[PDB]
Amino acid sequence: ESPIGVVVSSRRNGPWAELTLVLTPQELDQGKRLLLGELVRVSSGGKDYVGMVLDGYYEPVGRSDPTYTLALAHINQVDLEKEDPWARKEVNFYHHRIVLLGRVVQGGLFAPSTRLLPPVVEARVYRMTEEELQRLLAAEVRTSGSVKAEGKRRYAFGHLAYGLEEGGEYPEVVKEVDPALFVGRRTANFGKTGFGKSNENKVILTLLAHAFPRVGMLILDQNAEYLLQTEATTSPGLAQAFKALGIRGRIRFYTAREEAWARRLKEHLGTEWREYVEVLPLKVDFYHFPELAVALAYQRRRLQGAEPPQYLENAFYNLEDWKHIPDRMAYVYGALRKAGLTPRKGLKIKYKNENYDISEEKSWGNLQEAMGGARELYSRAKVFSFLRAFHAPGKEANFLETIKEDLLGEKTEGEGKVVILDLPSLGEAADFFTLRLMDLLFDRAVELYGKRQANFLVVLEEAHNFLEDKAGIFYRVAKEGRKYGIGMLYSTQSPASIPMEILSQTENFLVKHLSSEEDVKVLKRAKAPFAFVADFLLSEPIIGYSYVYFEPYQPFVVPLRVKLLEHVLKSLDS
Amino acid sequence: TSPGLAQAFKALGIRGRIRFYTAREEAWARRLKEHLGTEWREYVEVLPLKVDFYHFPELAVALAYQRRRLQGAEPPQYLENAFYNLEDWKHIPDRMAYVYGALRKAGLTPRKGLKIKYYDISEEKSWGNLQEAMGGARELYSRAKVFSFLRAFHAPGKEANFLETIKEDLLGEKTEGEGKVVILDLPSLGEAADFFTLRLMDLLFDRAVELYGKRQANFL
Repeated sequence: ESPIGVVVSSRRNGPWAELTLVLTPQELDQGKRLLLGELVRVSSGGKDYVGMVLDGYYEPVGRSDPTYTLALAHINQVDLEKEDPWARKEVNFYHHRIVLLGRVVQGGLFAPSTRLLPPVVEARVYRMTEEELQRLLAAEVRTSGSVKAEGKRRYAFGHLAYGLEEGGEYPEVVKEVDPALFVGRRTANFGKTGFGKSNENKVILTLLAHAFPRVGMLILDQNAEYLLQTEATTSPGLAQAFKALGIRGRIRFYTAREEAWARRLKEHLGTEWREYVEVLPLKVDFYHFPELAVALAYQRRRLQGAEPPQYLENAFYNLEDWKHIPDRMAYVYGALRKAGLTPRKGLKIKYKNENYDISEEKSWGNLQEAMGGARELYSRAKVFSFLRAFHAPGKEANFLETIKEDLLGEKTEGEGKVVILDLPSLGEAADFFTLRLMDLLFDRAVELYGKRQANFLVVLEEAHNFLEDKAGIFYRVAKEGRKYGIGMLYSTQSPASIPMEILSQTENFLVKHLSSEEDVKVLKRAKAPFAFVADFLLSEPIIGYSYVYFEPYQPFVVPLRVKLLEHVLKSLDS
Repeated sequence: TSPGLAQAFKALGIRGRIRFYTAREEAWARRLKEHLGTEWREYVEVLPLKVDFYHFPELAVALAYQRRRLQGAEPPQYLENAFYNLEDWKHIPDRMAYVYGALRKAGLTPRKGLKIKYYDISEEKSWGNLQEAMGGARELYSRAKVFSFLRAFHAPGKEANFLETIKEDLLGEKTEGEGKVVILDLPSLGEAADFFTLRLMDLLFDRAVELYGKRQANFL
């Protein structure tokens, strides 16, 4: 409860007021130290400011020659500590630089920086207490002469830390977040791979699910990690978190490996797992949706020459007109049959005027021997072979329409829904289906304008593969979705890849260790407040250590140890 | 609770000056009554945002081109050619007729009295003869469904055309002075907002350049 050192100078460096602190032999021998990036209290003229330790260096004090003194002591085999403390009292000093971030005034308002520079004899520096740190992490920028809103519940997100140093961690100084920061806004989760991205995302999603039961989610699970704990870890997934929290009938899992996924769900959730997760297939019957097959074959890899076939191009548009003529539809159905898609039991065509049963081999042969644009598709039938991996006879489901109904239907208005798409099980059609579903959902959200908001969050992984194209649906959603109530939470591990237009418009930032100066430069260019920690980010690979910044009313970037999902679940049931 | 511009005009007693163009007139008129009272019609006029593509086919082609490359990539060769050379096509009636027929097949109702010189396309019988009677334009003719989505914001005539209505609101010979505050509800337009705004700005600038020497545009 005493000043740490003595203030010997102050000034205005650029946009910030700073001061110089000197730790003397008494403080140094009593084991008093300051950590880089530590927050301290500064008293000057009856007013308290928040200060941050930015620097530390050794300088002579008075008329002394520390190099000569120490070298002579070393040469003469003299121990300064036990012997001759008088020469040790004249070199044992240290210098620190402290920046004044602002002050906390009124009922928790933050007044940034300062227009008043403190005289040296007035200023004093104090170690901040736990209660002061708690009250400081809750301060926000606000309109002057107003009253804090207060109200809605807040949940612990992490606790303050200053690296891996002993004595630099404060388990009781937690940062509490209102989950409404995440609904309708943009969240960026940066950092290298394996440093806490999955845990952070799962904690955020669990908090949203617990606090806003009317907000849905569309998770594009590229790594297959948001439903159950993976074999290479033991951190629970969303299904286990919802089972612990008692939330029933909200998770719809779309996959093409339903048997395996149900096998795992049985063992991880017990015999009652049907009340927590609902498994649905990602396979369609192409005899019901020939347009889907045409679009898939048309939008394929196109190695080397990027020339879509002319016959496929013509079919893509005119297949809807062809559906009114059996003579033209028989060629499409025969093309699929010849490509190798097994039809239903009892599927019947009418080539000229007579009934043929393609389901039966002899009828198929009869029609084949019996055989305006539909003929070219039959001639080039093998182009549909790759579709077999996605074919399922007798389904008539259209998971695309099912998901659109789940997320934006009138009957399912409110009530929330967590739609998790197991993308890796779709093979090479995953990109096509993802783009088509996103454009469908955006169109429906635009349709609902003026009547209600979409009210769901898109969870996207490896966002640099989708946000780079400025003419794409995902860039369009990231840019305009706030007008229709659609949020986005994206993780990239490489900010330099994300366009600066998207970066400048993001609201929430969670940054972990980055090993690229380009990444750090883009981070500081987008957000100035991240300039105080850019040096730590480059040089300190710490796992589970994050820098958080939520806009627009957060004073400075906060370093946190993020809470584990196990602890969050264990504390949410009390 | 910061007052809007319509509420500020109500407070100041300014009447008959706000023209609000939108595609959700019902939804907006339900809020206007709630906030301005039962007399809200004295301060704001709500109008639709529909256009005619038989007079602005550049917008049709550009909107189709945008609608592609957003649901995938690689716009077709004919579409890319049209996007750039429709202006040159506008002076060859043979090529223009194919675009007009493409829109008609897509299913955009024209205005009665519209004819092409490949014919009364509006008339339900001459259309059959022309279609049976009938290059980049020829290729674009067959793929007529690329314009289907345009039916979302299509309307025949010139009184429906908000591009013309705003032009006379801000530069009308009769409406000289006295001011008019035109407000566009851009979000309700969805993906066509940028193209519509650019076209409207170009049209207004051209009209203002035409009017130089007689009167000033005089708007912000």
